[PDB]
Amino acid sequence: ALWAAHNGGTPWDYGATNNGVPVDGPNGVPVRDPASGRKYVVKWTTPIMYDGYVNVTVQQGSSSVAPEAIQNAVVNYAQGKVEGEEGLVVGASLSAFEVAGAIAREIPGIYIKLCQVACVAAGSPAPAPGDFTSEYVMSAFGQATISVGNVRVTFV
Amino acid sequence: ARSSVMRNEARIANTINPNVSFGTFLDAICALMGIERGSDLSTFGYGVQVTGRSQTRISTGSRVQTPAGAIFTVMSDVTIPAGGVATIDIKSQEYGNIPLPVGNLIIIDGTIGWSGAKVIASTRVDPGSRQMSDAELKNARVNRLAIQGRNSTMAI
Amino acid sequence: KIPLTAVPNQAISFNAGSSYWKIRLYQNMDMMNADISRDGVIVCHGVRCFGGIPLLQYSHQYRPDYGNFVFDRDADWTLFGDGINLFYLDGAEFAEYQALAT
Amino acid sequence: LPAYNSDIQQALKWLHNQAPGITGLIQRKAQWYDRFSRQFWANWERDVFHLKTANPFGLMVWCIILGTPSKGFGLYPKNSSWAFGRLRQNFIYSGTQVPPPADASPGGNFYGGGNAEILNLDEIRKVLQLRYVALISNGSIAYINRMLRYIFNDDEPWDEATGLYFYLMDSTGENGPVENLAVYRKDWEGMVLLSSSPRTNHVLTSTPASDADWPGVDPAASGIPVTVETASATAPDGSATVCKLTKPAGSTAYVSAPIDGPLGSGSTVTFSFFAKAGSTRFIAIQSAADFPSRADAVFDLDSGNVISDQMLDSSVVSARMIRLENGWWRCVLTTKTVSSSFRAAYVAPAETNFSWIDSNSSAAIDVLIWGAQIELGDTPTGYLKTTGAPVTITDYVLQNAQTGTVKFTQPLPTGVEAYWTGDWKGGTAAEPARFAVGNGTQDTFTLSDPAYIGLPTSGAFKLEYRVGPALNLSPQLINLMNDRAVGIMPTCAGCDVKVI
Repeated sequence: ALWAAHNGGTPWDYGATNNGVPVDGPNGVPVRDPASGRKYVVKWTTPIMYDGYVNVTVQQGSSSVAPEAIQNAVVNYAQGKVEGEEGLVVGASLSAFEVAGAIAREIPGIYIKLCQVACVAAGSPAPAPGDFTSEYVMSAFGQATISVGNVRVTFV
Repeated sequence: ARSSVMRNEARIANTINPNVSFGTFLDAICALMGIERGSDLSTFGYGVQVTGRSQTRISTGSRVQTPAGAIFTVMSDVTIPAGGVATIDIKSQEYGNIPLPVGNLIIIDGTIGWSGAKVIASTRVDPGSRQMSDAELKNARVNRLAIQGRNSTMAI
Repeated sequence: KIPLTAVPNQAISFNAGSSYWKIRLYQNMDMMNADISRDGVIVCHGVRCFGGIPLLQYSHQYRPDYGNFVFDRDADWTLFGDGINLFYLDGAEFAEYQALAT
Repeated sequence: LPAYNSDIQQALKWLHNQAPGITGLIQRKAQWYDRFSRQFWANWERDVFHLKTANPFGLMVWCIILGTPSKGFGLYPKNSSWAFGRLRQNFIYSGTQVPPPADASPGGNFYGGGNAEILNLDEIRKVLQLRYVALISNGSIAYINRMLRYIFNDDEPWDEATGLYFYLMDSTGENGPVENLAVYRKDWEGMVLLSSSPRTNHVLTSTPASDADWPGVDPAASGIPVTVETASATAPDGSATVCKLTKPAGSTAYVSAPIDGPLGSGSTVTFSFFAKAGSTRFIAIQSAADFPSRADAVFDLDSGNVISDQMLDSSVVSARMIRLENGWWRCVLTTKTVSSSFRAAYVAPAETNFSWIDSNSSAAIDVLIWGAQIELGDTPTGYLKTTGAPVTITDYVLQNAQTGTVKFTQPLPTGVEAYWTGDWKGGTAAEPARFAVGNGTQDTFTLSDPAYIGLPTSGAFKLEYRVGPALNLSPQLINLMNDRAVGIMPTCAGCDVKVI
């Protein structure tokens, strides 16, 4: 697909030992040519997987709902089932305000107390509660992911 | 004479527009890319026939296979006393038909000749069936003009 | 839509899209042909008829704000009134259709 | 739908039969309008038809359509040019005074002057086609190349043996290390491909010994089983170890070499069986499976065509014959079965080509057999002796890739010659290329030089074209297109263009 689009005078190699990790060093070994051609080379990278940590505090109100319902609603919002919200695509920052908005649009008539978030490198141990924040700016070459069990909820 | 010549001249008054058809448009689209004809027969080889002895199968016999496809033979041949010969087939319509690898049925019957049957050693030649009449040509031109519309990044 | 009939040579006038229209349909050789006039002044001559593509090709004709005409399938003077129709589109719908064309 | 006649002769009527005059007038009017109203349009369409446009006027019209300069094109070798006629011998060297040059274009020698002038209309047709391709292109090079193939090679596969024509490699390089090699070795037994991975051969006995060695099974019990014994005949490899078996009348028998099972788990099975000339011109084979799922085949020993082969399961892949010298051939069979219940393989002689393995016998027929093998793959490999147990050998291993060298497991014998294919040093060697000359004791060699490619072609905004000599493309155009003013090549702002 990448080899279909080319300009004729511009190389594709990229990397500064800190941006998105390339799949392979010298080349991704593209096909030579569908018809009457020889081998060509081109380079592409992939984003850096991340894990997000969010704290939510809520009051039941007058109707009781299991935490797993809210958790699943949030996580399958993160993939973007609903029109108007693309999701956590490459180079997309994450803010607790938009998470609260997704919750509200998903179910009205409920009260929200607090919502703070954090995000660190994937594979690291769970951080302390002092590592959370309202919004986490995330890099151009980064990808953020979410997990159902990763999110911890408090039904005060 | 006057009416005929005047109507004929009015027939091809405008042709450069991609609305026209019938050969002039064939050339206009081949200016970029385009195939025509594409109307062959599912010609075969290595037929299977068990019959009586020292008899001749007449040319242009009829053969039918289970979803009622009509197939004619090509060449006339004699049968050796063993009861096995190779035949050549052709289809009624100029279409890319699909043959089911099953023992066939007979429409036109010679004497003492049965078992129109497949063989997995038979050559299979898939024919075109007037694959591009008039409108898919415009669709292809539209697709290619959409392709050339994009710039470097948007195309990627 | 446009009410028609099965006759090799016909012409109808109608008032739609806040404008006066007059269309003449006649068989020529093998393909259908059309002549279109608006507000008593000629517009275009000898338009070939085809399924799905608009009747008005050149840019200055079809609309600053006016509409256009499209045939669903290839026409045949014997089939009008049964399974073959002609439809009219205003500016907005025709623009949407043109966007979908590409 | 209703028909349209549009015929002049409709005016004539049955009142007019023996009238030469009025019919003459009407008919002559008919040919007049046929000439100047219909055939004219046919010729005009055929001329504006671009793929075989012959009119220089049409070509000039096309150029005006595209706006290109046309001074660099030979307009016409036609009669209308200066100094061209039936006699045209006046005021010229007619052999009386001085011998004039003979290999030249018809007409005066002064026409088509300059090294940039082109005189064969065909490449002009190509240059306008290429110009339009340039005017429509966006910059992607793969489609430019596919255009190039269509316009020059007429959509026909190329051959790198003449270093054919392509846009270029651009700043992108072609290749570094070597990938996907192959071993093509020429010997007595023709072409054989080899595998770096070790190969299994489950045949218990390379040659039969007696009926006890390879048992025979008879369903019908209508006669004696087929006998097996070892006679002496000139084997292709250089010995006398061929085998006999004859099929007496009134027996329907087959001998099977006992092999271990199961052979594999639903993968390819490549049966092999040397083709030895016998009394009968046909040989029958069978690769049985779970009952009932047997798939079998029959080979024409004399002519070399497969005849009988069938479906009981989804088993077979293909079967093909390879010629060998002095009345021997190479037979292969391939099979992919969804199940994995391989049980046994049967081989027995047959009378006619279409005859089945289990058909009855009308007389005594004899045939020779040697050198059986079985492997799990899709391509035949070299032959190797077996006895009592499978014999697994790795013949080669790539000791250094970036060096371009290989060490073989054993020293190759004398006269063994080898080829190879793959991608290396930026080159392409799809056609096999000789690299090794085995004199008897060597096991270390180095690959030859492929057709070569200028792999890196380093430099941003750098692009040039590479041509082959086979197409006999004129150098006049090569001089022509280097200019920028005419503008007849795909380009992008910020780069430079060179024909070579």
